[PDB]
Amino acid sequence: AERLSEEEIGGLKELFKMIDTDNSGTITFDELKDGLKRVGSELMESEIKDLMDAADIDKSGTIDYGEFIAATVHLNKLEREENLVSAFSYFDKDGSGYITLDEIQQACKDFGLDDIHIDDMIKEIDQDNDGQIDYGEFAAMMRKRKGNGGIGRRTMRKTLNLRDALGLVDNGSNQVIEGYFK
Ligand SMILES: [Ca+2]
Ligand SMILES: [Ca+2]
Ligand SMILES: [Ca+2]
Ligand SMILES: [Ca+2]
Repeated sequence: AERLSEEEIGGLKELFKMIDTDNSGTITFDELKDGLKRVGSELMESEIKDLMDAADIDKSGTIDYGEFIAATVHLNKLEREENLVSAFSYFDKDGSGYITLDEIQQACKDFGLDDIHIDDMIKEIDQDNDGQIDYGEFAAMMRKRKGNGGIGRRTMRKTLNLRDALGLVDNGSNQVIEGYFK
C-alpha cells in the first residue's frame, strides 16, 4: 500500500507498541502505565483503570492498536483532569465528594476485593474514619493535609468544614457509531 496509516503525523502506531514494549503487543493494566511513565508523564493506578472504562472501547484490561488511538486522541486536546478527579470519577463513582468502602472496594473488582486484605484497605485508605474516601481522603491517602483551601477531607481533618463550589462545567458529547466506515 501507499496510504493507509497516519505515519505522516507522527510515530503513533509505534506509540501504541511504545506502551506494550514488554508485553507482546497489547496494553494491559500493567503496561497501561508502563507506557506513559516512559515519556516522563506519571499517572496513578486509578488513572489506568479510569482510562480502561472511560477510554478502552473494549475495557478488557488490555488496549490494542485500535483502543489505543481512540484513547490517545482523547488525551489529545485541551483537557484537564490529570489529578484526583481520575478516581473521583470512578472511585468516587457517585461523585458526591466521598466513597464509602462499598464504592471503594467495589471499584477494585480487578483487585479481587476480599474481607481479609482489601477489607483492611477500607481502613488502609480510610484517612479520617469511616473506611471511606472523600475528595479529601483520596487526597491525603497518598499525600498530606496541606493548610491551603485544597483541603477536602471530612470534617475531622482539623476543625473547619469546607467551601462549596461555584458550579460544575461540562462539554458533553453526541451519539456516533464507527466500525465499517472511517
Ligand atoms: Ca504491554
Ligand atoms: Ca480489549
Ligand atoms: Ca460518593
Ligand atoms: Ca473514611
